[PDB]
Amino acid sequence: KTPYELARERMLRSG
Amino acid sequence: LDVPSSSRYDHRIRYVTYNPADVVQVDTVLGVATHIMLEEGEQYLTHAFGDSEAYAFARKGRHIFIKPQAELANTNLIVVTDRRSYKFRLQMRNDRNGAMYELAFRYPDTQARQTREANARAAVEAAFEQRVGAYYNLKYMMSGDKDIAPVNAWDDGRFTYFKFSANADLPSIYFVDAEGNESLVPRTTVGSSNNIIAVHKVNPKWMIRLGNRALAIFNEAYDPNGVPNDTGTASPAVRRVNKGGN
Amino acid sequence: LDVPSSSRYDHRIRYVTYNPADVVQVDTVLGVATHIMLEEGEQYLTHAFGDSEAYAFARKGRHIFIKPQAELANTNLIVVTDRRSYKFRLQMRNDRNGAMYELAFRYPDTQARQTREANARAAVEAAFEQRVGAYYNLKYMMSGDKDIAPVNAWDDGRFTYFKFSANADLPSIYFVDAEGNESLVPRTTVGSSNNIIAVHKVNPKWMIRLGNRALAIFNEAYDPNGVPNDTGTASPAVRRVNKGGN
Repeated sequence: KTPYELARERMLRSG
Repeated sequence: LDVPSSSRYDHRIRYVTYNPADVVQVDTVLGVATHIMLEEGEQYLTHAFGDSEAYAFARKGRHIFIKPQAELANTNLIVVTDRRSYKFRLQMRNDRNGAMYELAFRYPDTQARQTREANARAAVEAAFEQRVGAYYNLKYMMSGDKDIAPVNAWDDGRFTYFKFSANADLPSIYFVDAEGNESLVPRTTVGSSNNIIAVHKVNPKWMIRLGNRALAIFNEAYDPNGVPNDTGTASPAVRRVNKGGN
Repeated sequence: LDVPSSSRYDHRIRYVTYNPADVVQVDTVLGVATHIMLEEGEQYLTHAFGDSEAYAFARKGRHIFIKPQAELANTNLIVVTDRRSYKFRLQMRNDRNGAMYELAFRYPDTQARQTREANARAAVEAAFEQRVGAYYNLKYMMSGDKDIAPVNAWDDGRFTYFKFSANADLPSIYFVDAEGNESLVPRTTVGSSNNIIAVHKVNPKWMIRLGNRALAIFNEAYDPNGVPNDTGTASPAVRRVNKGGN
C-alpha cells in the first residue's frame, strides 16, 4: 500500500 | 450535452446557460468538491442520484456540494426544485486534470424578464417627466387674510397647484362646494424646495386656513368638463394596466 | 490560480486580492496552522473540503484556522458566506518551506466605497464651514424690558440669530404670528461661548420672555419671499441625498 494508494483511499472515503 | 464554458481567469470556474431540453456535462475529478449554485429564492424540492453511494451530497439552501466516493462513478444527478429540474451527467475524470470547482448557471428568460421591466420603468419615468401638451389655467383670485396667500396658483386641468414663498408656513387647503361647506381634499407637496401644494381636484372655490386666519381662492375659469382620465395615471402617456389577472 | 504576493518583511505573510472568477493558491507545509480571515462582519454559511480527513478545520466567527493532517494533502476548500464564496486549491509542500501563517484578502469594491465616504465627509464639513454667498438682515428693533435684550440680532435669510452678552441669562424666544399669538419655535444654541440662539425661522415679530419680563423684537425689513431650500440642508453647498433607496 504505497502512499499514493493510501492517499487515494483516504480521498475516496472522506466525506 | 451542454458543456460548461470555462472562464477567462481560470479553467476551474465554468459557466453554463440553462436549457430545459439539454443536460449538464460535469467533468468531476477525484477528491474535490464541486459547488453548484442555484438561482436565488429557488426552493430545493428533491434530488435523485444514479448511485447514492458513488457521490457524497450535502446541500445548504441553494448551495450544492457533491464529492465522488467511489471508482468509476459514472451516474446521473436529477435535482428537481419548485422552478425547474436540473440534469447532470457525472463523468469521472481519470487523470485528475481540468477540474470543475464550481458550476454557475445563467438563466436567459429571467435576465430578459428583468431587463424588460427595467426598460419599462425607464420609459415610464421618461414619460412622466416629459409632460408634453398640457394646458394651464391662471385665472385665480383671492380674498381674505393675504398674509397666508400663495405667491402663485394655477392648474393643469387635473390638479391645482398653490406655490408658497420660502418663508411662509404651508397652510391647510380645503375644498369648498356650492353651498359653502368645506371638506378635506387630498394633497401632495411637490416642488424642489417643497414650496408647492398640489391638490387632486379642479374646483371653482378653495379655502386656505392657518390657525385663525382664512383666505378664499376663486377659480375664474372653471371648466366643468376638464380632460378625461383614460389612462389611469396622472399622465396621458403612461397607461395603468391590470397585472393581477385572476 | 491567483498566486499571491508576499509581505515586505516576512515571506510567510502573503496578500491576495479577491476575484469571484478565480481560485487561490495555498501551499501548506506540515505542522503549521494557516489562518484565513474573512471580511469584517461576514457570516460563514457552509464550507466543503475535498478530503475532510486531510485537513483540520477550526472556525471562530470570521477567523478560520486550518491545518494539514495527512500526506499528499492536495485538495480544495470552498467556504461560502452570505456575501461571497471563497475558492482555494490547497497543495501541500513537501520540504516544509515557504509556509503561510495567515492569508489576507483585499476587496477593491469595499475599499473604493469606504474611501469615498471619508472624502465626501471631509468635503461636506468644508462646505458647511465655508459659509459663503450669505446676505444678512440687521434691521431689527425692540421694545419692552431691555434687561433681557440681546446685544445683537440678525438673520441670514434662513435662520434668525439673537446674540446675548456673557453676563445675561438666556431667555425663551417665541414666534408671534399676525394676530399676536405666541407659539414655540425650535432653537439651537450656536457660538463659541454659547451666546447666540439661532431660531429656525424668519418672522417679522418675535417675543422674548424670561421670568416675568417680556421684550418684543421686530423685523423691520421682512422679506416674505426668502431664499428657497433646494438642497435640504442649512447651506447651499451641501446636498442631502436619499440613501435608504427602497
